[PDB]
Amino acid sequence: EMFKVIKTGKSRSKSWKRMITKHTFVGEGFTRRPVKMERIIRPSALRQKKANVTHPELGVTVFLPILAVKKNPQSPMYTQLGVLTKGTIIEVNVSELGMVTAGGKVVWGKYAQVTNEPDRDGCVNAVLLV
Amino acid sequence: MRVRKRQSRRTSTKLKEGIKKKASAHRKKEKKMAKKKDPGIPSNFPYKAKILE
Amino acid sequence: AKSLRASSHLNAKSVKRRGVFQKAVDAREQRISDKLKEDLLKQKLE
Amino acid sequence: MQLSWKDIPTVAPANDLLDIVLNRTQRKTPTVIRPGFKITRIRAFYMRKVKYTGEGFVEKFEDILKGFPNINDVHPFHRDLMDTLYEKNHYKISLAAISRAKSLVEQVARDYVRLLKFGQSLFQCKQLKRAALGRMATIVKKLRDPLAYLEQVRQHIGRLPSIDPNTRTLLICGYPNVGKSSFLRCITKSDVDVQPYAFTTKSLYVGHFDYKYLRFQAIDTPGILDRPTEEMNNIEMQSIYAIAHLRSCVLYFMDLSEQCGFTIEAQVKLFHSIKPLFANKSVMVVINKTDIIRPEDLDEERAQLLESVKEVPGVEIMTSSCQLEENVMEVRNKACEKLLASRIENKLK
Amino acid sequence: ETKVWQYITLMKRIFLIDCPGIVPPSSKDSEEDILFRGVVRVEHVTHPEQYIPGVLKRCQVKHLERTYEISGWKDATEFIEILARKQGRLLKGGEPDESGVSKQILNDFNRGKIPWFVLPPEKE
Amino acid sequence: SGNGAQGTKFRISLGLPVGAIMNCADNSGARNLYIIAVKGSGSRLNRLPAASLGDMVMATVKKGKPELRKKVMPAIVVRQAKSWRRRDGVFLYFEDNAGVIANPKGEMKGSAITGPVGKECADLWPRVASNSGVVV
Amino acid sequence: RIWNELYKVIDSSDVVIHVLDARDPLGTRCKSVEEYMKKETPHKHLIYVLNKCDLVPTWVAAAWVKHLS
RNA sequence: GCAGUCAAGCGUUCAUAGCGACAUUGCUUUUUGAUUCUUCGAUGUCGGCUCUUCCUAUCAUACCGAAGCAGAAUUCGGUAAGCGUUGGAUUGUUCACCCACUAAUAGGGAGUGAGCUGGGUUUAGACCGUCGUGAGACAGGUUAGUUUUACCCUACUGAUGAAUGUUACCGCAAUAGUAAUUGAACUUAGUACGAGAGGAACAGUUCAUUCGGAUAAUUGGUUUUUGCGGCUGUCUGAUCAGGCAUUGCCGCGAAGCUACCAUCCGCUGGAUUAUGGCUGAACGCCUCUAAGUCAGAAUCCAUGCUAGAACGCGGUGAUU
RNA sequence: CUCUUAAGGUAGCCAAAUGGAUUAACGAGAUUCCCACUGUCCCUAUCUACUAUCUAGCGAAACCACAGCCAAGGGGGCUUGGCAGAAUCAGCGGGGAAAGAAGACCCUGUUGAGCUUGACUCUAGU
RNA sequence: GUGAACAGCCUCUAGUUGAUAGAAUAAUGUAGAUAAGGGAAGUCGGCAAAAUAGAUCCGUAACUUCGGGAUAAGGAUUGGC
RNA sequence: AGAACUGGCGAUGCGGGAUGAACCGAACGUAGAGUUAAGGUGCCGGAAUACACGCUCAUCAGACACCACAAAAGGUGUUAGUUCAUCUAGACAGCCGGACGGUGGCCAUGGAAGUCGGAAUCCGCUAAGGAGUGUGUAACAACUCACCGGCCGAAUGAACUA
RNA sequence: GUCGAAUUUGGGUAUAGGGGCGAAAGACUAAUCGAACCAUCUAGUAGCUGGUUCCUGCCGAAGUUUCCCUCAGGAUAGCAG
Ligand SMILES: [Mg+2]
Repeated sequence: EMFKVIKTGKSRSKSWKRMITKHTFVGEGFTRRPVKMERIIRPSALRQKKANVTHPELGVTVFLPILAVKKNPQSPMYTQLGVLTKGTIIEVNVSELGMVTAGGKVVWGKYAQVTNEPDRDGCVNAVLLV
Repeated sequence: MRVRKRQSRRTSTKLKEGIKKKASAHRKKEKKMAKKKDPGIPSNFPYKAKILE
Repeated sequence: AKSLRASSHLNAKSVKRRGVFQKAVDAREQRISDKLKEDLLKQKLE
Repeated sequence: MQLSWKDIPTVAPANDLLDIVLNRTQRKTPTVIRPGFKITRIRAFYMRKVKYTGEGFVEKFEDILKGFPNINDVHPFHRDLMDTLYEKNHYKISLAAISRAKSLVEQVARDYVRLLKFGQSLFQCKQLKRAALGRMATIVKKLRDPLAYLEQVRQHIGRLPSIDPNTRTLLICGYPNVGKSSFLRCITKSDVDVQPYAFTTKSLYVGHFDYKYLRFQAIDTPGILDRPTEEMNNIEMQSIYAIAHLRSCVLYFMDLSEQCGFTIEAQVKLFHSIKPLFANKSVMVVINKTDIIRPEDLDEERAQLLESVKEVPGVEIMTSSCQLEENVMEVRNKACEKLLASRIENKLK
Repeated sequence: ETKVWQYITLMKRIFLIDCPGIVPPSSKDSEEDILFRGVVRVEHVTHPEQYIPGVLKRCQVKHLERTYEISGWKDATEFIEILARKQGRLLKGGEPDESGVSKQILNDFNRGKIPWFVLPPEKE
Repeated sequence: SGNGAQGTKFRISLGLPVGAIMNCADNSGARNLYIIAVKGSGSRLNRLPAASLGDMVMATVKKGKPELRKKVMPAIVVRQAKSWRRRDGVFLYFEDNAGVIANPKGEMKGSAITGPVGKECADLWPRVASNSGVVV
Repeated sequence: RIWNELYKVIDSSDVVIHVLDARDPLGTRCKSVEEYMKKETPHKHLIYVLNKCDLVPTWVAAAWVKHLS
């Protein structure tokens, strides 16, 4: 799984292609690769620019933009591909939560681990790493 | 008035073997998951006092 | 639309039948029996 | 539309609404599917199911968005009346929440119809369809209170009297128990309670009657009190708005009898406090229950208070009583005469 | 004509691309304005003749006179009639084919055969 | 069967399939009517709806005044051109198909109808009989 | 269909360019799409182009480029 | 979906060891119908012409309860598949929506991939753009391109046939099927309902849509009656009278056939689903239910009709 | 190491008639639309010549494990039921390792070659 | 002979009566036709039929390489003595 | 899903589960008598429409793999049990009366008196009586219930398990 | 479609197999052409599909372990006599 065998051309023999079947954080500066060099595919409908991170403290939950995929287990080449898959850690813009580290340097980012499987629903829930 | 079709009662040998395999699987699962006051004298007995002594 | 088998229209027709709807058939059968007796007498006369 | 919007789609509580929607989706759309079916078939099945549920929610919301009066830009009279009745701001906030839930259900159905195409397994499409139906239910779950408020205002707004402000009208006014309800009962066929207790009519009443080969609609109003334009209920404010927004010879009934135990000086004070409203209305005062008082015997000091009513040129102190209806015909004749005299002058200009 | 996009190369460092023409829908799309923009094929319009009057709203009369070169029209009905007569286009016995001449008029308006342009906004 | 018609209409042969052109029969200024639907038409698979004399029908103004164009309006047929069996016992047919546009209530639009009008249409629409200067 | 093709060519293009008819560039604008390119993809340049200058007087195209500059 | 709260219960201390039904809090794009001029990679084909049959998760028709149902109109819910569930535009594509009628244009299975059809399993031709030094395919698109029933067997629709001693006539019916459906003009009535705006229902009448069975009384169509009359080329010497021009053509054209393109017809008794009651305990009250029982749906069974067991049957005439 | 933006009112400066490729004619090439037109359709009906039908004479072909009534269960035959009366004639195209055909489409060959190159070994010619 | 013509048809000299046939004219087929009213609403698609067809005269547009378009288009007539 | 071992098939007949790769029985030369397993004893089908004790009316129960996913409960459809309470100084139900007075308690006011709106909810006398469980008026009124008293009388009520 | 021309065609002759010819389709080359036919090597190559013929009695297992880059191809312990 995780790699659909796309087929192309009048004769679908080689097909020269694969496509991810799961959500991915493509990044702000994607700028789609030209199709002739395009082997892997991350269709935009599966992409998400935000995740429903929840802070264990105070019980609050807030929708915040995703920032980067830090550590994906199970062949972190998927982390290079940005896949979440129910457990991948992801950086998030925690500035909305009001977190402020000691010394007056206000925080604006914190790690978070996705919990819900992206494939089974369009929301990307995650528990904040306090 | 217009009687509707009734479900067949036939054993459905295929379904029988499948239910047997599902039962063995459920038994294995219940066994794997297993690792995780006296009533007293019944009322209305004629001789409740005799047992006390 | 009401069905041809509908009980309400059939009961209404049964109620309507009691009057002229039956009297006309009665007078028609009486005239037919009279014409039959006349045809019988016309044959018996000869 | 206007004039008694009885065509409202009979909005239902959000729980029953979500139940009817889920039932219609389960019943109309195909249900059976099997793991061995081609994945494209299961995908089209779940897509048709989600699209049917979303279209049903969109229709259920659009029917309410379209059938409601749209208080704004209807008429100042109906606008002020519905504001006094249903708390216009809350009436707008409820329909705004309805439109917000409709747009949310639309965005959810679209995002899930887009995400559903990529499902590689029957369980994934099933979880996606369940997620869409649950998002639609949660959007409906927050709409319960606004939907109940809309169901209440529909039950109230659908029984409001028909009226066209441009059409000829004659308002009636006076202290409670004065017999103004009896005057409306006598001047027209409209039925109204005439019980002795003060506020026999808690809301506006209307009653058509022909005259001079022309239609007319008497409009009783639910009483008024001498208060400093702030200590008043919606009923009294709804009555004052009916006078302010309706021209053509509002009637100010009065009763000198000991019944309706407010001193006649208080009636003159109320007539003075309401005087500015009648700057163009061509006031026609109408004493009531004359048979039991016959103000010809009235004390000269109390009669002087009537002279203060005469300071405005347009007043006419007609006499009338329920026990002698023949004078009521003369009052209606004078009212229609002043009405035609004003309208014909307005038309020639 | 551009049924689908196709990749193209030049200098090996850049790839040209093209897509079918986009028409952002809006309530102000003023269908006849969609026709004057050329977005629609004139052949399929049910009533080509009814769009004729609007072509005069843009093109100057002197250009339409110099080009055709039929002139002297008013209300554009005499325009279509005299044009169908001078061009030899007519339905049998004997009415002019105002619709077919209107099709050629709209085609010339879309292809630029008749000059026309909106006035640029005045300089500050 | 249609609202606004006085009395029930007896069956007569159809002769105006949807999309049929018919000459205008009134002074409204339309030159011809192009039928697009027939009110009361019997639904059936593969069966094109068709009209008959005196039937109401929606129709666009294929030719005439531009203001009447680009909109469909109800119209009552005043001529069929197809043979039909009158109950009196003689076949007849109009020289050409004709009709008149009208409001859904059936009130006539033009001040008068030009040309002969069929008896079946005038009997069904009293306003058409009032606007018809020649009955048959 | 053409909308999906437009989104595909936009995502795949490092630098979108928007041609405009010289006869009426203001009417040729694809408004609501340029806002999407500005928001979702700020990096995209979306440079304007003004073709068919031959069909309009050169001063008209000059004023058009001066206004769109 | 994610994070969280009470606990009706469970469980060796005991819910605070752990779980936990029914509920509930915070997010998924704005509380003044403001916006929502977003439509974002289905790698795989689905969709359509004639037509039979089946299901309810029922759009309509039929019978009911509730809903601020005064009326009309409308919403939900219970039964109900007996009959209906339409004519088309869009391919700079169509896993779609629009107008218009109709009471309604509800959802599904066998589909019919050798009944036919476009998109397509599209090999041999070619061109445009990409890759690759090249051979060639490919991130594409366009164009044109032979898979051809049965007389075999069986199923179905029609049609013969020895065997009830012979033949002929009149009959009964177990069996299988079944059909009629929907709409609207008078009266009720401008009445109840309404202050008005308009606006019922039942009985009594009358027309219409779809479908089914029939006939040419009248109209249209059809001509090998080559029936009559005419026309062209050619031939029998001319006239008359005749042959060929694949029924040479034309005008009419009977008989037959045939067209809602003409006309007639398509019914009257019981048992029932939901529902509303009776009496009446269970339970010293109550209760449409436990017994019995009344009314009631287009439902079921019957009336009627279609064919009649070729091995179901009766009566009657002759019987060398 | 500095440094990039002026064009004006319906046709212009112009280059030694025109500023054209948006090219005329031509095409069993493909595509969009209009008049006439008509049974493609509403809605199908009729006529003629020859087959198809019986008969006089002659007389095959494909296929054939055997022959062919169905419902359910069996991870056309087997099991339980409905049924079942010789021999047959004409339509028929629902089904039969029934013909006809089934291929296209997927996979492995150590096997055949049409082709290409700074793949390996050779080589006419130079 | 008819006919612009060795275009189509009949006839002259000359050569043939050879293609298995008899009996009716079922369904369904191959070939040739007709049809009241609409005239493409059928079909992916005007697939096939139909419509103008010869001749005399009026008249014939855009474009153009000036040669062509062109029988453009659209109109009046055709018999016999 | 990944490893070890014990077994049937493969190579396997025979009886039963209507038949079946696995189920139960079972040591395959040709026959007779006799005794058995699984499985049955109303017919097809050889054998009791046997005995003794309990539950089942299902508008398609049941003979079903059912000690397995729907399975958590819901049924005023039945039967047997466990626990907690009242009682001849009167158990449930049944019929009648009381259900009192500061009082129309304190806050909103055209009006809320228990019952259109908010925070308390006592004393006084009783056998008891709630600033009030519901019906209904503009309010009241009135009806009614929680509990007591008046009349027959004896077992009655609630939560769970099977 | 063309039918006065790069027109059609009779007879003769020349081009004959990794060759001939080709207004170029891998098209033609005697019903065969991305390489024709005839006789011999030749009964080629078998990774593989198919088959493998009379009777009776006794015994009678197998799908498990190592060794090549490695499927493949096989060698090896083991099982029975
Ligand atoms: Mg009063």
